[PDB]
Amino acid sequence: KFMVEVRIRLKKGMLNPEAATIERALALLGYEVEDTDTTDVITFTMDEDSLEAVEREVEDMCQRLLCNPVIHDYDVSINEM
Amino acid sequence: KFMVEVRIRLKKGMLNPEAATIERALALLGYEVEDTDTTDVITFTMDEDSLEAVEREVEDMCQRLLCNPVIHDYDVSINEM
Repeated sequence: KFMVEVRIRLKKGMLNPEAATIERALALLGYEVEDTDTTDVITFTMDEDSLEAVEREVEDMCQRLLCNPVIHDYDVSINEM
Repeated sequence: KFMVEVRIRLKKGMLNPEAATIERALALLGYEVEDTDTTDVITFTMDEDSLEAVEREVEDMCQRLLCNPVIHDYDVSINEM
């Protein structure tokens, strides 16, 4: 019924070990790239009675499982199938 | 009080995207390595009344949060501080 997509990205100012690791590795391989960042996208279908219930529920999953709002900025898009 | 360490590794036969990614990258950089694997270790202190409670609790955390026993083999070591 509902196609959900959650995008998770560390807030500005927050250290990104992977981003820093990739950037340095690239520099060493001879590639000059700046402002390297990483986003994690979780997609998944869900059955519900309404778009409203999916919203409050997905929001719950993000708060207690998918990410740490303290350090992560997240996006949630719900597309009805 | 208790120093806990949880080691998590995919069961034999299970695809390891990272392990496969690292191995191929290395081969390309000129390094011939075989049987590449990865282990995730989570360590953390915890206050308790007993070593027994920590054991049943840590076991719970692994079952519903730290890993997927279906595809992961895990180790749990508890050292009293």
